[PDB]
Amino acid sequence: NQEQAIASYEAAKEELGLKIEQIAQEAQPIKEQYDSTKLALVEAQDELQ
Amino acid sequence: RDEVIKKKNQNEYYRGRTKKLQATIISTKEDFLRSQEILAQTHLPEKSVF
Amino acid sequence: GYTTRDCPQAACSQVVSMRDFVRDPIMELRCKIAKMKESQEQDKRSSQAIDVL
Amino acid sequence: VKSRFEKEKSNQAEAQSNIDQGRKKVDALNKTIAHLEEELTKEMGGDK
Repeated sequence: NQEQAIASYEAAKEELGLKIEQIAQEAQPIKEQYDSTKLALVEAQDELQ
Repeated sequence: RDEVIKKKNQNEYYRGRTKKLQATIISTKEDFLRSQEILAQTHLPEKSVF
Repeated sequence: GYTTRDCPQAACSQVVSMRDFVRDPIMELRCKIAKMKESQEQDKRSSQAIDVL
Repeated sequence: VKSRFEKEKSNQAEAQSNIDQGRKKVDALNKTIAHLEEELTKEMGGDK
């Protein structure tokens, strides 16, 4: 019974690994868009000053 | 500030895990009440079968 | 529903408009502090129930 | 999104530590069932 429990735990672990891989390959566009919109308007404030 | 808010989120997740542990100990108390029927060796093995 | 409506409470017969109201952060601060204290006391009660069981 | 990523990686590391603890448990149980098989061979169970 502990063997089937640890097997279900390994299944949950690989599911969570696939999930974190998905959210890592999905969050990179958000992060790059954020930093691009940040740097593009900081220079705007600089040229405004 | 990001660190402290993420650690507060982690503490909330730990509180949720504590609630899950509370549910599990409730289930184990139910199992204790179930074994209270036949737990203390109610079916004693035969003495002189050998 | 009415262009000039007084406050529901008494002791103030003057009418109060939208521009008369101001955002006082102390009130919401106190309400959220009370909510945090309630959540903390609930967590404490749950932990005590964990200990006694 | 970074809080989601952090909580996901933290519960992933928690699952990994649980898998390590489970490996410890299964090797301890392998040892104890080897001891029980020795006891059975001494008591003439599967042997007979």
